[PDB]
Amino acid sequence: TVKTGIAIGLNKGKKVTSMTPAPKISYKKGAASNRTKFVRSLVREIAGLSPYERRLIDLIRNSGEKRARKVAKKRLGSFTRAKAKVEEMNNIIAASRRH
Amino acid sequence: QQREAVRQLYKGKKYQPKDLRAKKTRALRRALTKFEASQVTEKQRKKQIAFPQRKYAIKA
Amino acid sequence: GAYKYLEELQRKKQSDVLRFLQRVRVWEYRQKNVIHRAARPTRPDKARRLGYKAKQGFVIYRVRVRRGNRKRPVPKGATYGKPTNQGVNELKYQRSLRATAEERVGRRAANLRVLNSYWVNQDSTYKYFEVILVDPQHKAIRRDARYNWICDPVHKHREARGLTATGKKSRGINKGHKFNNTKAGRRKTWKRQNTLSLWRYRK
Amino acid sequence: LSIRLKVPPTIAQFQYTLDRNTAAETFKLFNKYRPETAAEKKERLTASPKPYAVKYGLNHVVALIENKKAKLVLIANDVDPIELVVFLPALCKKMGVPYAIVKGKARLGTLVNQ
RNA sequence: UUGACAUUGUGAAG
RNA sequence: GUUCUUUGUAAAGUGCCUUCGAAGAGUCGAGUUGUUUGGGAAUGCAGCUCUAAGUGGGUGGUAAAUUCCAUCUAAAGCUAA
RNA sequence: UUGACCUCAAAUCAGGUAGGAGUACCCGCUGAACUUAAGCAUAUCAAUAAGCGGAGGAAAAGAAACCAACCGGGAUUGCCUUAGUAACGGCGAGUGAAGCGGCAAAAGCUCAAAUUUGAAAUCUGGUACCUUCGGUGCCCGAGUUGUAAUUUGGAGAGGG
Ligand SMILES: [Cl-]
Ligand SMILES: [Cl-]
Ligand SMILES: [Mg+2]
Ligand SMILES: [Mg+2]
Ligand SMILES: [Mg+2]
Ligand SMILES: [Mg+2]
Ligand SMILES: [Mg+2]
Ligand SMILES: [Mg+2]
Ligand SMILES: [Mg+2]
Ligand SMILES: [Mg+2]
Ligand SMILES: [Mg+2]
Ligand SMILES: [Mg+2]
Ligand SMILES: [Mg+2]
Ligand SMILES: [Mg+2]
Ligand SMILES: [Mg+2]
Ligand SMILES: [Mg+2]
Ligand SMILES: [Mg+2]
Ligand SMILES: [Mg+2]
Ligand SMILES: [Mg+2]
Repeated sequence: TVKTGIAIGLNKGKKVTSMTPAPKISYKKGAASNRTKFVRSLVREIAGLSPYERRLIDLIRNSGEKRARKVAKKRLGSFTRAKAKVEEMNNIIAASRRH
Repeated sequence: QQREAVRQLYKGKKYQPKDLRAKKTRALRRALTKFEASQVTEKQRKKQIAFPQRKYAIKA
Repeated sequence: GAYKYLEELQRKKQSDVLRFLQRVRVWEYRQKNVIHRAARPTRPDKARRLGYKAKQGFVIYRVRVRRGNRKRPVPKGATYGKPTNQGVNELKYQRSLRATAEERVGRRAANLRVLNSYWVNQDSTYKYFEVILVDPQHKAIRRDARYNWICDPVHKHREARGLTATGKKSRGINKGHKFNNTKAGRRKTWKRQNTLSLWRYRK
Repeated sequence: LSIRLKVPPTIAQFQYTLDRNTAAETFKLFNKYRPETAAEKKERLTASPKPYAVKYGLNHVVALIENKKAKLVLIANDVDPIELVVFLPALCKKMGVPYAIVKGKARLGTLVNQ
């Protein structure tokens, strides 16, 4: 990550003696904690599953995980959120009846 | 004389007739008192005592 | 404590348990008046994170507001203007239904100050809200350092001027290039950009 | 209305309450550990044995259950914001703390001077 | 005026 | 500047080891309709529909898939010139 | 029978509070047309006038879910500039910001989310007295469906 010392190119810019700033605690805002993991797991057992999550599980078993992502994209927003949701359903399927 | 006599009857008591109370203005009578406006939390008063504004000069 | 569990459970609004709870409660609210006093918060966890405290001087009110667009109130749909201003039906109010809820509660209890409000329920006709109110005259408030700022006369009818949390969102009061029109106030910014500035020695 | 509609199991579990016989025995044991009153608070303040008393408070009790320190938990069956108490049977079951759904939040308050 | 979605749950059959 | 009260087995700051480090939901975001902006595959605002996550989330002025990087920490609050 | 709890009422109950005026400047809502385009409908006039709601001596904004792509800057507001520029526009008539740079003024912060649990440690009111913008004692009440102390991401907390 050292600059070349010239005005153009991949690593353009002046070369200065580098320092490592101390990490900022605000950069860990979305980090799971032991207390938070316990509450979320307990709530899932109590509340159960959403109606759109029930039909996603059926599509995974009957029509594969590719069509599940297409439906999950529709109910949710971005396609990147559909990837995570389908992944969670697969873990639920593994721990529901497979094992 | 009559109004002065009534003031002795209500001396010290926390409630007085509205005609014997200070007039000022409507807004001034609704403002926070000196005691209420100066209230601070226990957290803030510890900071004020520990790190007050210091007096200093640029001499040497 | 238990507030953490309430926060997580409130997010599963289409679970079996919460679907049952919302059906019973929405019926109960519909049987009461449009505006009525609430004995206690329905969501104590939500109230705390909005500033509510369980002490004398804090009041909770529940209010029901009609849903949908704002039909333009013109006689027989006639606008008397150019075609670009001829629309009647598909027009939208610039303030949210949550803002309307706070304002009507504010007029009902004019001796109080609106602090915040939150969503509770909704049906096809109505949305339901609970509004948090603080009594500026009560001595438990005036003698409290963390809350006596509300007693300042500059905070009278915060909801009417859009100074609450929902009011500032509708005003577009946020930082960044996406809020250039409304960062410091839309009308204030427009005045600055449309003012001719002349100095004694002309530049 | 709440009886005409189907009730989910998480809420329906609160219709079962401890019967009159052992509930009386339960309150008989709990009445022997009443918290100190304000009157005898003054006497102690004006050097003391370790106290034994009933623990109360929703936040306080939940923390005790999560730390496996509670030996018996009594749960009221008539909390109008039912979300406050609905998760306790599962939390106690997960942590292995025995629990009983008892009838009357007013009766529980009587033994804690509330 | 017509269709779709929401309000919107419960049981059986073709 | 002087003077009366010791506040207090009170309060605050600073070194090193170890275990942890709770951070805001019909909300973010998405589609659509209307309005608005210099903001142009859509700047903000609002209605309706859908509705999240926790090494997450927002932004990085051309829509999309894949791989990186940078930068902050929303959905709660106060404050003189 | 008797005594609680919850919810909902009543009183010329004890103590308070809101309305109206003013409105130059300030925070929002609602909202035109004359006019310009040598006609005219998008556009323009204008996110203006009129209408409605709400404040103060200032208001509002404000301690980043910012700007940047640099050797990085560092709450907000205002002036000089950027700039009649990037961009928008029957791409016609017209419209039109922002980052950096100099300067004026400078100020920082706190709640929610943790068991005080070897002791609700908190608070309104009443009453008596007193050094009366308040203080102390005592008695009801509020409050565990959470009032204090302690900790707000720059951190910070429990032990040694
Ligand atoms: Cl477009
Ligand atoms: Cl808050
Ligand atoms: Mg940061
Ligand atoms: Mg408009
Ligand atoms: Mg274009
Ligand atoms: Mg584009
Ligand atoms: Mg403010
Ligand atoms: Mg009276
Ligand atoms: Mg304005
Ligand atoms: Mg013309
Ligand atoms: Mg002409
Ligand atoms: Mg003409
Ligand atoms: Mg006007
Ligand atoms: Mg005045
Ligand atoms: Mg000034
Ligand atoms: Mg102000
Ligand atoms: Mg910050
Ligand atoms: Mg700045
Ligand atoms: Mg314009």
